[PDB]
Amino acid sequence: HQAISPRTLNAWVKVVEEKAFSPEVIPMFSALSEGATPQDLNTMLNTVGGHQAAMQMLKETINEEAAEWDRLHPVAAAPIAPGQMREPRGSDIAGTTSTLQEQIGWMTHNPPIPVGEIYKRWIILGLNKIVRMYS
Amino acid sequence: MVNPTVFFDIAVDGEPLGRVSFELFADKVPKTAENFRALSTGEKGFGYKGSCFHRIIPGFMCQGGDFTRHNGTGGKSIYGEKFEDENFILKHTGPGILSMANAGPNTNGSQFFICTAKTEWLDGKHVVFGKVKEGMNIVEAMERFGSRNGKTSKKITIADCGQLE
Repeated sequence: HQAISPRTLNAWVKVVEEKAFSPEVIPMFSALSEGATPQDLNTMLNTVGGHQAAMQMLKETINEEAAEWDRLHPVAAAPIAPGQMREPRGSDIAGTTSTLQEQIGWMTHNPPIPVGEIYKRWIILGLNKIVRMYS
Repeated sequence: MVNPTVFFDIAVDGEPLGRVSFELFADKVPKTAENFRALSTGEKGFGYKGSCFHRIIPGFMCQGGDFTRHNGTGGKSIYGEKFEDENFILKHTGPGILSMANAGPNTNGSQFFICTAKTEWLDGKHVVFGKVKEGMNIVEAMERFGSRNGKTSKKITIADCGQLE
């Protein structure tokens, strides 16, 4: 496991700073974020300075997708069996209440729960919201 | 006595296995104790008689109490609603401890588990409310029907249950 690189990141920072929120941002975000864990995705978003209102639209989509994920994935009875991972909640997938190894476990269980791919999907939905507002 | 005693007569695919009794610590967690008590006598018109131990994990625990859906997604408290974690004063100190299963903080319903090992990491997430008095060897027998994921190999049911004295 490798936590994102200053370069793929300085790239994203420059994509967002020039191309604004033109549709091009979305394919780029998908490339720059291949195999990312939720924590990597959040560090890429957190690096984006300013564009406060757009960032709040993104957050609103993330919060809404996380709540839907919860709605459609009831919390299994605890206590969790030893050598088992609890199932991820929405907040876990968005990386606010999960750890990186936990993220990694999920991505690596057999079968896997692809938390990175799921959160990335929520992120892209929010990016589409931004793009349709600003362009 | 302040602390009631409850029995479960356990059967395996209808055949009698034996009886397990519990002391309930009403003197420490009276609201959690009383739910389990009342569910064990059937006095509310519903409860544990005929329900099963749907999840049994060897060297961990035996879980039951879902008498509404029989698979871990159901159960209900006598309180008309899931109830809060009363306290976490009592700890999971070894085999025989009786504690509440839940689905997060302050979601106690009817589901419970009997520990078959020390499970200290559960302290502060499950409310401990009783201990096996007699029949620990029956709980030990029950675990032989379990599996790493908890699926049981035969139907382990509470064929009868009630309050002693």
